Parts: sequence; structure tokens; C-alpha cells
Amino acid sequence: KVQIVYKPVDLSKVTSKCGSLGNIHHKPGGGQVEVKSEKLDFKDRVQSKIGSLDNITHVPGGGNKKIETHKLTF
Amino acid sequence: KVQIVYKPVDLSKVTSKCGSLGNIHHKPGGGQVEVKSEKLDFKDRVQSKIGSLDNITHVPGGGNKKIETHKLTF
Amino acid sequence: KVQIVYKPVDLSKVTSKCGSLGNIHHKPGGGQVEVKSEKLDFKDRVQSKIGSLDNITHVPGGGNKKIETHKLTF
Amino acid sequence: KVQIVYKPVDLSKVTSKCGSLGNIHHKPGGGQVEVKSEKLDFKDRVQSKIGSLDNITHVPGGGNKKIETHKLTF
Amino acid sequence: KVQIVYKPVDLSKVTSKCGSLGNIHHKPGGGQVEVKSEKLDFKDRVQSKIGSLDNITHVPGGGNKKIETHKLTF
Amino acid sequence: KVQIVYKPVDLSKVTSKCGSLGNIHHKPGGGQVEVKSEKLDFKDRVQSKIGSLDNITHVPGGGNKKIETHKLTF
Amino acid sequence: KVQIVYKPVDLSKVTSKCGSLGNIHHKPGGGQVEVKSEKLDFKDRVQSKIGSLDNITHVPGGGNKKIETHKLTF
Amino acid sequence: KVQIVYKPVDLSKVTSKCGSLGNIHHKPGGGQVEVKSEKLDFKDRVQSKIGSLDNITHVPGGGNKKIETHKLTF
Amino acid sequence: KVQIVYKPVDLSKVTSKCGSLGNIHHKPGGGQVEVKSEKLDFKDRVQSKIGSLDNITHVPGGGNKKIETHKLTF
Amino acid sequence: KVQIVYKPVDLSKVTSKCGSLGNIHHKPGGGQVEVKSEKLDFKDRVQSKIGSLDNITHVPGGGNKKIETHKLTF
Repeated sequence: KVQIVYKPVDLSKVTSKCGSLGNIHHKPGGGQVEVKSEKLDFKDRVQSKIGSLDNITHVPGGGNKKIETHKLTF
Repeated sequence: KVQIVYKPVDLSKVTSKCGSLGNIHHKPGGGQVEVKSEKLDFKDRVQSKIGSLDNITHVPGGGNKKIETHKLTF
Repeated sequence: KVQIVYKPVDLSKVTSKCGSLGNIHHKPGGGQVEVKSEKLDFKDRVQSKIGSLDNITHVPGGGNKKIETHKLTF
Repeated sequence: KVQIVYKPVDLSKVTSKCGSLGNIHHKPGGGQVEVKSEKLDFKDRVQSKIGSLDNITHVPGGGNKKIETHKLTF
Repeated sequence: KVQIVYKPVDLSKVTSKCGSLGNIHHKPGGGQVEVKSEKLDFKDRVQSKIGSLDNITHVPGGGNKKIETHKLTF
Repeated sequence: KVQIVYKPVDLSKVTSKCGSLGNIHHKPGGGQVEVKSEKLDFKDRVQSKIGSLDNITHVPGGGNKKIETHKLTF
Repeated sequence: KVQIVYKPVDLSKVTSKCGSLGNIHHKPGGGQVEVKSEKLDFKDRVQSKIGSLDNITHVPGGGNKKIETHKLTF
Repeated sequence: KVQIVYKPVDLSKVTSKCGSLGNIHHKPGGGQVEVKSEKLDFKDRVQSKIGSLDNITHVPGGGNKKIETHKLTF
Repeated sequence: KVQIVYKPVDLSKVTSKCGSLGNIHHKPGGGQVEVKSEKLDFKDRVQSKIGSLDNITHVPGGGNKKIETHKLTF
Repeated sequence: KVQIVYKPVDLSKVTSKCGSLGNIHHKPGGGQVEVKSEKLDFKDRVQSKIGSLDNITHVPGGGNKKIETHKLTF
């Protein structure tokens, strides 16, 4: 006889307050990416990024995160 | 006899407040991406990004996230 | 006879307050990335980033995180 | 007969307050990355970053973290 | 007969207050990274960073951390 | 050339919570009021209360009040 | 050239919590008020209360108050 | 050339918590008030209270108050 | 050229906590007030209270108060 | 050229905690007040209280007070 009770309780908070957010300047000089290759052989669950240039501005009013995993294996 | 009870309880909060958000300038210089190759062989669940240039501005009023996974395997 | 009770309790807080956030300048000089290769053989759960240049500005009003994992194996 | 009770209790806080945050200047000179190779053989859960240049500005209003792991193995 | 009770209690705080944070200048001269190789053979849970140049400015309003691990093995 | 920008931001709150409010007894003994004169001569925006015996019970579930005035004169 | 920018930010709160409020007894003995004169001559914005016996019970669940005035004169 | 920037930030709070409030007894003995004159001559913004016997019970769950004034004169 | 920047930051608090507030007894003996004159001549912003017997019980769960004034004169 | 920067920062607090507040007895013997004159002549911003017998009980759960004044004159 096996009895398993799984009842975690979560009443947590992840929060923020901000009066004013601003005057943000993202102005990098432009750059160069040069990639030289001959043969590309990609097999079986392969993930790739080749030859990439990017500029990202991310300014959320709050970007709080809560990540939660629950796993029960019997 | 096996008895499994799975009843997690979640009353959490992920929140934010922002008075004012703004005056955000994304003005990078333009760049260059150059990719040279000959043979591209991509097989079996392969994901790729080749030769890419991008500019992303992301300014949510709040971009809070809650990610939750529940898995029970018997 | 096996009896397992799993009932962790979480009433925690991850929080922040900020009056004013701003006057942030991201203005790096542009750079160069040059990659030379011949043969790329990527197999079986391989992840890669080759030849990459990037500029990221990340200014959340608060970016608090709560990461939680619960695992029960029987 | 085996009886296991797992009931940890967490009422903790991770918090911060900041009056004013700002006047942050990220202005590095541009640099160069040059990578020369011939054969790239990547197999079985391999993760790589080759030939990379980056500039990151990260200025959260608070970026407090709480990381928690709960594992019960029977 | 085995009876195990696991009930740790945590009411701790990790906190900070800061009146004013600012006037931070990150302005390194640009540098150079040059890597020369021929054969790259990476197998079985291998993680690598080759040929890398980076500039990171990290200025949180508070970046307090609480890391906690709970493990019970029977 | 005159430019006036009036853009105040208000995300405030005035609030209350009360579990239970009650068993309030207003039972003053009766009294007497006597006012005597020969002539009343009232002119030009006169406000008056003469000879009064009022009994008032005021028990709101909350009587939170917010008064806000915005005036711009040019 | 005159430029006026008026942009105050208010994320404040006035609040209260009360578990239980009660068993309040207002039971003053009755009294007497006597006011005598021959003539009342009131002119130009006169406000008056003459000869009064008031009994007031005021028991709000919270009577939190916020008064805010913003005035810009040019 | 005149530039005026008025941008105060307020993230303050006025608060209270009370478990239980009560068993308040207002039971003054009744008294007497006698006021006598022959003539009242009131002019130009006169405010007055003459001959009074008031009994006031004021028991808020919280009577927290916040008064704020912002004035800009040019 | 005149530049005025007014940007004060307020993250303050005025607060109180009280477990229990009560068993307050206001039971003064009744008294007497007698005021006599022949003429009252009040002019130009006169404020007065003549002949009074007031009984006041004031028992807030908290009567925390915050008064703030901001004045900019140019 | 005149540049004035007014940016004070306030992260202060005025607070109190009280376990229990009570058993307060206000029971003065009744008394008498007699005021006599023939004429009252009050002019131009006169504030007065004549002939009074007040009984006041004031028992807040906390009556913490914060008064703040900011004045900039140019």
C-alpha cells in the first residue's frame, strides 16, 4: 500500500514599483560580421545561429518573472 | 493499492506599477552581415538562422511572466 | 506500507521599489567579427552561435525573478 | 512501514529600494574578434559560442532573485 | 518502522536600500581577440566559448540574491 | 514663444479593509436648546444655523476620501 | 523663449486595516444650551452657528484621507 | 531662454494596522452653557460659534491622512 | 539662459501597527460655562468660539499624518 | 547662465509599533468657567476662544507625523 500526497502551497509575490523610467539611448556604432565557410552539415536536433548582428533595446515597465516546475514521477 | 493525490495550490502574484515610461531612443548605426558558404546540408529536427541582421525595440508597459509546469508520470 | 506527504509552503516576496530610473546611454563603438572555417559538422543535440555581434540594452522598471523547482521521485 | 513528511516553510523576503538610479554611460571603444579554424566537429550535447563580440547594458530598477530547489527521492 | 520529518523554517530577509545610484562610466578602450586553430573536436556534454570579446555594464537598483536547495534522499 | 506642458501622473490609492464593524450605540440623554432674540437681519451671502439639537450617527464601511485639485492659469 | 514642464509622479498610498471595530458607546447625559440677545445683524459672507447641542457618533471602517493640490500660475 | 522642469516623484505611504479597536465609552455628565448679549454685529468674512455644547465620538479604523501641495509660480 | 530642475524623490513612510486598542473611558463630570457681554462687533476675517463646553473622544486605529509642501517661485 | 538642480532624496520613515494600548480613564471632576465683559470689538484676522471648558480624549494607535516643506525661490 502506497499513499502519496503532493500539495505544495504558494502564496508568493514577485513585484515592483517604479515612479519614472526613461531617457534611454541605444546608439551603438554600426559593426560588421563576416563569416566564411564551405560545408555545413547539421544533423539530429541541432540548433544554430551563424553570421549574426543585432541590436536589442528592452525596457519593460517591470519585467518580473516567476518560473515554477512541479514534477512527480512514480 | 496505490493512491496519489496531486493538489498543489498557487495564489501568487507577479505584478508591476510604473508611473511613466518613455523617451527611449534606439538609433544604432547600420551594420553589415556577410556570409559565404557552399553546401548546406540540414537534416532531422535542425533549426537555423544564417546571415541575419536585426533591430528590436521592446517596451511593454509591464511584461511580467509566469511560467508553470506540472507533470505527473505513473 | 509507504506514506509520503509533500507539502512545502511558500509565502515569500521578491520585490523592489525605485523612484526614478533613467539617463542611460549605450553607445559603444562599432566593432568587427570575422570568422573563417571550412567544415562544420554538428550532430546530436548540438547548440551553437558562430560569428556574432550584438548590442543589448536591458532596463526593466524592476526585473525580479523567482525560480522554483519541485521534484518528487518514487 | 515508512512515513515521510516534507513540509519546509518559507516566509522570506528578498527586497530593495532605490531613490534614484541613472546617469549611466556605456561607451566602450569598438573592438575586433578574429577566429580562424578549419574543421568543426561538434557531437552529443555540445554547446558553443565561437567568434563573438558583445556589449550589454543591464540596469534594472531592482533585479533581486530567489532561486529555490526542492527534491525528494524515494 | 521509519519516520522522517523534514520541516525547516525560513523567515529570513535579504534586503537593501540605496538613496542614489549613478554617474557610472564604462568606457574601456577597444581591444582585439585573435584565435587561430585547425581542428575542433567537441564531444559529450562539452561547453565552450572561443574567441570572445565583451563589455558588460550591470547596475541594478539592488540585486540581492537568495539561493536555496533542499534535498531529501531515501 | 511659451510652451507649457502639464502632465502629472497619479497611480495612488486611498483604501481600507475592516473585518467587522458594529455594536455601536448612540444613546445620548435628551436635552434642551433655547434661543431668543427680537430681530434677525441677514444680508448678502449669510449662512447660519440657529437653535439646534441634532443627533447624528455616521458609520460607513469605509469613508475614505480623496480630494484633488488641478489649476493652470495663464 | 519659456518652457515649463510640470510632470510630478505620485504612486503613493494612504491605507488602513482593522480586524474588528466596535462596542462603541456614546451616551452623554443630556444638557442644556441657552443663548439670548435682542438683535442679530449679519452681513457679507458671515458664517455662524448659534445655540447648539449636537451629539455625533462617527465610526468609519477607515476614514483615510488624501488631499492634493496642484497649481501652476504663469 | 528659461527652462523649468518640475518632476517630483512620490512613492510614499501613510498606513496603519490595528488588530482590534473597541470598548470605547463616551459618557460625560450633562452640563450647561449660557451665553448672553444684546446685539451681534458681524461683517465681512466672520466665522463664529456661539453658545455650544457638543459631544463627539470619533473612532475610525484608521484616519491616516496625507496632505500634499504643489505650487509653481512664474 | 536659466535652467531649473526640480525633481525631489520621496520613498518615505509614516506607519503604525497596534495589536489592540481599547477600554477607553471618557466620563468627565458635567460642568458649566457662562459668558456674558452686551455687544459683539466682529469685522474682517474674524474667527471665534464663544461660550463652549465640548466633549470629544478621538480614538483612531492610527492617525498617522503626512504633510508635504512643494513650492517653486520664479 | 544659471543652472539650478534641486533633487533631494528621502527614503526615511516615521513609525511605531504597540502591542496593546488601553484602560485609559478620563474622568475629571466637572468645573466652571465664567467670563464677563461688556463689549467685544474684533477686527482684521483675529482668532479667539473665549469662555471654554473642553474635555478631550485622544488615543490614536499611532499618531506618527511627518511634515516636510520644500521651497525654491528664484
